[PDB]
Amino acid sequence: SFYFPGQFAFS
Amino acid sequence: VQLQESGGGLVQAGGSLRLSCVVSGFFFDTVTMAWYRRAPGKHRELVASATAGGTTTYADSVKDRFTISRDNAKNTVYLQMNSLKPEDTAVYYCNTFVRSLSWGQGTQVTVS
Amino acid sequence: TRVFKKASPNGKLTVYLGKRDFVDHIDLVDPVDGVVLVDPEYLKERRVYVTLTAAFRYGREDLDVLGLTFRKDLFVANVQSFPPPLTRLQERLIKKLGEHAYPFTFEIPPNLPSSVTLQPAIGVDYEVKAFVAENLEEKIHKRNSVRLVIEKVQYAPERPGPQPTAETTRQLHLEASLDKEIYYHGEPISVNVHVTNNTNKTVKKIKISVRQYADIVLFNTAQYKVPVAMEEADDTVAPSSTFSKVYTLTPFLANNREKRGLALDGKLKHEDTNLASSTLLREGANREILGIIVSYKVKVKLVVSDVAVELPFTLMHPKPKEEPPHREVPEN
Amino acid sequence: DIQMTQSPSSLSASVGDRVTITCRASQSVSSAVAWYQQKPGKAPKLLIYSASSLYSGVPSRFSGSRSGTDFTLTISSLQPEDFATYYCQQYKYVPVTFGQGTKVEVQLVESGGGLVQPGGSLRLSCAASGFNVYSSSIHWVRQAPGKGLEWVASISSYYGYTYYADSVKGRFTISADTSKNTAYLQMNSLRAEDTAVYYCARSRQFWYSGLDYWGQGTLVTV
Amino acid sequence: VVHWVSLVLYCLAFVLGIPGNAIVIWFTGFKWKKTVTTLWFLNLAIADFIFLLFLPLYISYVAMNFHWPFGIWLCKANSFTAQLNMFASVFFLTVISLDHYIHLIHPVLSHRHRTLKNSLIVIIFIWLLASLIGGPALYFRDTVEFNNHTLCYNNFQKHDPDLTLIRHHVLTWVKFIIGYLFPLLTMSICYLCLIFKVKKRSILISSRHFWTILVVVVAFVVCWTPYHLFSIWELTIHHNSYSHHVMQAGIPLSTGLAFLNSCLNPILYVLISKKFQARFRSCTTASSSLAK
Repeated sequence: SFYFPGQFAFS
Repeated sequence: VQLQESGGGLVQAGGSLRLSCVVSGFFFDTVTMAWYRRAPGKHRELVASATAGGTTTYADSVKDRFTISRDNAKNTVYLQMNSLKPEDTAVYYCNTFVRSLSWGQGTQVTVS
Repeated sequence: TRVFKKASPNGKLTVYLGKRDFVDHIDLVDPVDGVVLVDPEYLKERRVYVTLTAAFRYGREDLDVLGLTFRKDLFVANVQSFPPPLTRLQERLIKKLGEHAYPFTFEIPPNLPSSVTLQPAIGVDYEVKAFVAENLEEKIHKRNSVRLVIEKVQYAPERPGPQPTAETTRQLHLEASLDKEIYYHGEPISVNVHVTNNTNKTVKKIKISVRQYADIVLFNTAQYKVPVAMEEADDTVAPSSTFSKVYTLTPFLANNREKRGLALDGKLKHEDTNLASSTLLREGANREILGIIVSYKVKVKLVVSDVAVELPFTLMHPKPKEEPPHREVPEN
Repeated sequence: DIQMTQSPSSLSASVGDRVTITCRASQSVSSAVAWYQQKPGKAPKLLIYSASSLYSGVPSRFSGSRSGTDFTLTISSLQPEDFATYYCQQYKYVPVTFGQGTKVEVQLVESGGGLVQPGGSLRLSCAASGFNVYSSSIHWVRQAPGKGLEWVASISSYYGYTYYADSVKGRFTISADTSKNTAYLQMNSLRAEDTAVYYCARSRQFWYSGLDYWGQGTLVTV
Repeated sequence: VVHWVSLVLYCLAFVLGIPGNAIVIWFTGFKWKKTVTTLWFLNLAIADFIFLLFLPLYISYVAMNFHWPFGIWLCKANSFTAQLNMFASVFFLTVISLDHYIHLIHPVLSHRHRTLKNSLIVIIFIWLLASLIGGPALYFRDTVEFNNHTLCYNNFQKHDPDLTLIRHHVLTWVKFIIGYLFPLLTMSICYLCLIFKVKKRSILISSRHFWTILVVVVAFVVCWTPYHLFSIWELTIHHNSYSHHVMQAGIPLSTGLAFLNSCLNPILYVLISKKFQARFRSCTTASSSLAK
């Protein structure tokens, strides 16, 4: 919804 | 591996020669060094063994006549001559029992 | 007779062999007759035996990538020289060295590749290793062993073969034929190029090459080809003509040093040898039995502006007179 | 290097005698020892090519044996066609040296040779027939007048190897034409000590077994 | 619980990878065997060494509870070098597998590409490909500042939002296909066919090879499946209008497993039985007589 995974887990 | 040696000479009969054979190069370790005599026109024949411990064997035609003493501390071996025979003359060589050393020039003895 | 001996780096455990050459007949291989010598001491507490490994390296630098030693043993036979018949050579060794001489004899089975190497090591090489070990399976140090290397070679048979012929036609009835089937090393090769041109197309030049097939098989059959010689001509034929001429070729190593993958005879040391001799296999029974197989086939090609033929032949050494030294006679 | 010496410098015998010629090598060479017989005015002929193996053509009377380094040649009976000079050669190393000579009391043709001033140049053409250059080894051996044989140079076309003697290195070059099956020797800066009879000898390229065939003679005087 | 084990994994991977890569980088000091097969390991070692040099930044990232300090000054280059090193490493592994297969099945090999010049050319080409595929990671990143922590993430919402629903799908799917699917598939097709498919069992050596192939495959799969599978599943469920809540909480564990794989590659690949002897570090034939 609001950066719940934040499209960030690694590069 | 020079295997320098000396002790040859001319003896009439029953004289001591006291041949000397020195070893330079590889360590003596606990190997046995033999003594081979080459008769004129014949091949080399085993004479003594001189093992690490005291276990010395002679040949059939030389038993109770020769005597080998080993001084591996200075890397030297010797043969004792007693009551020689006219047929004992030969070019004596000094080499390991398994003949693992290069055959250098051997001393020449003559019995008259 | 001047038998061959190789003393170990250790002060004992020497090995005597009559000759460092064992031929491989089409029927049976000569036994590896010899006597291993050892002092009475240092043996009573262990057991002495001699191995014979048919090693086969197929890599470089002896790389061990992913546990791949690049080597292969084709025939390993171990005989226990420790006391539980003998030939003339074996019994002569016993009476000379003395009582403490232990004979050892192997038996190489047929259908085994000969000792052939490749020019850069890769190639088939044999070895006779003698060492003493009671367990008969424990690791042995390099200094307490003899790395006596032997080689097995094949020689040309007395009976010759028929003249090779090929008649590959294409729409040019080419008909090539060699002088003889049996060719010795370093000898000229003469091939006929008798052709018959009938079409309007005209050939440009005639290319003749001799290629060596190193039929190495480890996982899949390989057909490496090395053009050891080339005799590119400039002759040509018009319609309704011919160019029958006896071209002469001679394979050698002076101009083939730069070529890679070239097959040569077994090398005991870094001393160089000639091209690998052709290997003979049993008729019908020949199959994928591993190792390296060397064959020679000439090729005549017509460049029209192609017709190619193959004529197999055998390139082998003759029967030696006394013994092969297996080294550069005028060395250094 | 290795020097080859013969014990008897002059042997005198009669017809129907057993004579022994002793030749001792300086170093410990293998059985690779060859014996030659040189008639006066003729090229040397090989007798034994392995110090124990009889050649094909020589009578069975000649025999050889070795012990350490004691290579010797024995003749059962001296026929009138036997008195010549005998040389012992070792071919285990490149600097092959012949014996001093013992006095008893396939065609190769060469061209060229003549009076040349010192420092000049001369070429010798060794016309070879009956064999292949790739399957044989070509060697050049000179012989000073009345003295022993001396090796000059050799060529091995199969392996592309050329060997020259220490006294003729650089000044002498050797070449062979495969198409014409000939051997050529070119000389540069001819010194005053090079007056000798030059022989173009042949040996088997594969498993060298002595100089089977020799030349005729093209003695050059400077 | 996942955070502590992940941090221990990062620490162990760095500590065992710095010297492990350093020792194999020099190739026993100066021998270095300038051959293609040996150059594979050297290039892999230097790539993994760069990866390990840039690892401690991500170590602080995970440790500080996503509190990444710097913006475009650090993460904009960190992302690019991480993708470059990781994809170069996986490409090195797959080309090593392909090269091993081709020189082991033994066809005519020296004619096609088995030359030093071709090795250099293909190394330059593969490095350029890795740089190109790591390209858009460098030039597409935002640094949001939430709850006293700055996250360097992707910036598809920035620039032009005119793009359709497919925004991250293409790049992630390409990475899954090129980078995971092709190398893993070709490694399987090579090793399983060669080893597991019992082809010519007579010469299928049961020595260290038969076990090392399997351990390499199992390490690769166990250390590369988590990251790609989790990323794909998370992206799918997030874009399928679910918002994912907080259900994974353990994605840095996948990165730790990848770091452990990068640690294990140089030690297991090069430091082997023969190399152990190198790391730890006759006579002449005569002749006798015989009675006639």
